[PDB]
Amino acid sequence: PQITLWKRPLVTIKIGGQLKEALLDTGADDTVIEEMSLPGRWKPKMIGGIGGFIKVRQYDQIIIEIAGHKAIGTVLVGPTPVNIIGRNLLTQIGATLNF
Amino acid sequence: PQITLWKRPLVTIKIGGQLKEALLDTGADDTVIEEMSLPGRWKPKMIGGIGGFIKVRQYDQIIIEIAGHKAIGTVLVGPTPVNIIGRNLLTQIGATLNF
Ligand SMILES: CC(C)c1nc(CN(C)C(=O)N[C@H](C(=O)N[C@@H](Cc2ccccc2)C[C@H](O)[C@H](Cc2ccccc2)NC(=O)OCc2cncs2)C(C)C)cs1
Ligand SMILES: [Cl-]
Repeated sequence: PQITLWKRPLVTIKIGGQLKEALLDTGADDTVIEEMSLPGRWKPKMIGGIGGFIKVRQYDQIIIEIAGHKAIGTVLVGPTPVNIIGRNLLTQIGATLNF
Repeated sequence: PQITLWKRPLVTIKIGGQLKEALLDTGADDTVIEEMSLPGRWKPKMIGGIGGFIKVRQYDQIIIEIAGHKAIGTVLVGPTPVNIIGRNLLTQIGATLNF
């Protein structure tokens, strides 16, 4: 598919057995998902945006479907106002920016 | 070009006649450049992301070249951690996400 950028590039994702909306974000190294009770072990992390740092929980090897494309990798969970799919998962679904 | 996402999608920009590197950022509504001297009028603004808000100088109608492609639009100048080209200018250069 092709997604234009006139509005935020939001798609449906499936994570943890839940459907959510998330932003496809070429400017994010990592994937940051809103607070959710994912099972299993995690590691504390701090990540920085414009603005400063926030505390997140790093979960590894998390299965996630992005606009129908299955992916597996690290997901950072914490208090974000928007779910962000970053390059660690965008590469897995073969996404490019084109102009 | 087609830009893959294994690496950060950094490109060279020309702004105020100066070369800088900036990140092509589909998750950003706006374009935010590090503190610099820039010709043109400005007004104070705030912009936010992960970590909270920062104060910026909003410059409208600024001529900028992004990877060799011309855009003319709003540039926010302030203490951003990295130079970001957001959707307001990615749309001008005809960028899309594809997978
Ligand atoms: C729900 C509501 C609050 C929303 N507002 C918006 C519109 N807004 C404010 C933005 O787009 N704001 C932008 C932004 O930070 N966008 C963000 C998503 C977001 C939006 C709002 C609230 C929280 C997160 C998404 C952006 O790609 C930023 C860009 C960035 C890159 C490196 C260093 C600093 C910043 N990426 C990150 O936050 O993580 C970046 C990481 C740092 N180093 C490598 S990756 C820019 C202006 C910089 C979208 S959703
Ligand atoms: Cl939008």
